[PDB]
Amino acid sequence: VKQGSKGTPQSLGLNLVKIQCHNEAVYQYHVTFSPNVECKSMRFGMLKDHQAVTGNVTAFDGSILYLPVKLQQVLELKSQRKTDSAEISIKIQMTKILEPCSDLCIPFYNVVFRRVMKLLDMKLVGRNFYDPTSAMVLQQHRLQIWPGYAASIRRTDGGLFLLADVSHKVIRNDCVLDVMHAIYQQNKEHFQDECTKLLVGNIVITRYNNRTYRIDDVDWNKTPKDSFTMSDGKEITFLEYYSKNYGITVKEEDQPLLIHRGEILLLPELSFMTGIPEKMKKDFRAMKDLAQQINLSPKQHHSALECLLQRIAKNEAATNELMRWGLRLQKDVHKIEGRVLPMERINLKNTSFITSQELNWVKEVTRDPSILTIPMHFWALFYPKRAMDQARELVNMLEKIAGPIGMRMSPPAWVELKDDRIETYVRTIQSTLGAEGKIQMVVCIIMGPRDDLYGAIKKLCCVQSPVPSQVVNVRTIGQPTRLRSVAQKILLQINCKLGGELWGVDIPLKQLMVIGMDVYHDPSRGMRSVVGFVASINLTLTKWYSRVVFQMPHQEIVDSLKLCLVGSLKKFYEVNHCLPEKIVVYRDGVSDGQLKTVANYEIPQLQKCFEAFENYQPKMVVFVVQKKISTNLYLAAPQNFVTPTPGTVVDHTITSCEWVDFYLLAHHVRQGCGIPTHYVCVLNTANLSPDHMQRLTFKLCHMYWNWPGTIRVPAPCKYAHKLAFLSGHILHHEPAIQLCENLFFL
RNA sequence: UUACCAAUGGAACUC
Ligand SMILES: [Mg+2]
Ligand SMILES: [Mg+2]
Repeated sequence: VKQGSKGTPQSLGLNLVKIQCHNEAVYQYHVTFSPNVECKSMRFGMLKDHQAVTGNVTAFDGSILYLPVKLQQVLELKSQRKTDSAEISIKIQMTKILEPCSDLCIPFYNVVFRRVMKLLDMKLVGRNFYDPTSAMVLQQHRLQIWPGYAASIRRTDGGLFLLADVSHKVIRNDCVLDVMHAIYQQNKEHFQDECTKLLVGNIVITRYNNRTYRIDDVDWNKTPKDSFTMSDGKEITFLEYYSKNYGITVKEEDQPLLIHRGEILLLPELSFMTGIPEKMKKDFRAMKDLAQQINLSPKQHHSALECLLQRIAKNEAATNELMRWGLRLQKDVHKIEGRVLPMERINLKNTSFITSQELNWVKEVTRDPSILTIPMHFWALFYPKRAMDQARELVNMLEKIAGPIGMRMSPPAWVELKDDRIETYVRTIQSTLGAEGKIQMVVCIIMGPRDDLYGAIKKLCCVQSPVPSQVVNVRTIGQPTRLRSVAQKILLQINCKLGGELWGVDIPLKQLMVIGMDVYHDPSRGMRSVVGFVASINLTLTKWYSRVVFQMPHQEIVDSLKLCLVGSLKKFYEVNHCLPEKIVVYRDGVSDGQLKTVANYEIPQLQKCFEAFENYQPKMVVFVVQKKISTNLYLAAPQNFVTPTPGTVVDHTITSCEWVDFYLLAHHVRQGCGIPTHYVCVLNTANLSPDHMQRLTFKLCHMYWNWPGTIRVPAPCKYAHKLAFLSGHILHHEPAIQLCENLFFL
């Protein structure tokens, strides 16, 4: 029912391939064993002896067995267990009749596609499929790139589709044992610890079997000559096992072993690193070269899928593998109809302007005043000694730009930071703040990529001494040409932090509160995870109430999301004299699995918070946002495939069949191809029309005040993510309650 | 920081 008729139509070409199911039925049977056979493998072989009687075409789970052929008769087959050596009754009885395209059929269809892809000589490294023989060697940075595919049979609304996405995995050419040689040759005191720090948390490939292992430990005491228990019953040396298996000369007796988590031990000689180096990430040149090599234009992606389909077609064995279940792949990718929604109006106080086909307001915001500019009169700039001149320019230009935007700015209070030391930074900032209680902004210039400084400054400002904080690396202000635009963006950010407003969009709905949540899982999960919450407190969706709840093992996060929601509703009651008639919740940071958890556990409890307020039953609309989706769509131009224009919504033929969902591309894509964002509505009590939901979701993407343009997800979710990141990864602490009313996290 | 895009299970084990 999601289909709507707003927006101009367009023809798109997805990275999906339809599968024509040519078989009438796939049946389901249950299996019983008279002497109860606990072992799964033995039951598997037992069914294999009579596989001819049931049929060569089988897919077995242990007690549920799917056959294309109809074994309609409930049958008992006599089998034998070698140890018990007695007759066993395999009783097969049909339990269900299913369509070829049913949901349970999708798993073993995916398994059959696994088999097909294997018969295409493709290597299953991880979940995806890769070909080592097609590797793309890099001679400069010691990198290998493996072309491959990540493919899956799925059932969308239209039917069964093979979603295939091209993927490049970066393997490192040189051995881990060569890295051990490097660290040992460095012969520095106590860098075995640095070697351990490098190895931990980075996945390492075994090329001998093309399997990834996550590094868990390094054993300096253990050696390849050390003993490990075997299935044979005798503990044996790793030398013996590996030499018997492969016979490769283990170069070093001295080399340690990498422990996985019995326990598994790997030689650094026969293991190789995965993932690009962090130094490579910092380097612009290497990253951009690798991106040019990896980045695939829409035409190249379509060509890759066409090549894969042709390769499947030519190999007879793969076609026979798919055909038995009754599946055949069509020759070309699907083509669907999707509509582009009308462009929106951005209303500033003096003027309103319509975005024009680039989806950037950047030039217009600076020229004209914003809605609310909070004057700056008492603020402090803390600057290093060596950077004075650069700092000087920052204020001077900041005055010249300030007029157009509506800010009235006075000269700053200068604080000279005597040296680079962290303790001096903190003490001087605290001294200036204690001396004057009217300091509105703490602006600090930090030198170099000194994140240790930034952490201390933000921790002092956000928690210990509540004051809005702004940090400006000297690198950005140093460049002479770019000073005007940089100053403008800094000035807008200062406007947001002081409590002002930049721009807005016309909101169709009436008495609305757009709650938006996200979760920050730390890179090392062991550390506390965070959930950020941002809710509008004024009707025009320009003022926000931001609160963060930290993950606690003892209490579930719903219990405190309740209190956050109650506080936001009370803030709405006070500021606007009336509670929201409609509350639209955009939930993000939900993996694929927990859509049933959020829909049936979190949301029903979140509604009970309304019980505290007397006889108040607002209308709740809940969306679950996924940005990690694999689907890629392109504009099927008359000429060829082209990058899609902003605002394209697909509500048919790729949406799920148990929810009301849509795929929206709002950001303007400069590079590669456009990857939609998937919105799934788990609760709609408001009976809000599909077109209303799509229009609201598109509108909210225009509100992100850090970027003058449309963004990937609704602004509440991105604000919640910013809050979660700042609270969890930098502060490691809950921010001060007083600062929450403004936008300090930007 | 001027700012958005930019870890474990697989067939009819691995130590
Ligand atoms: Mg987010
Ligand atoms: Mg910021």
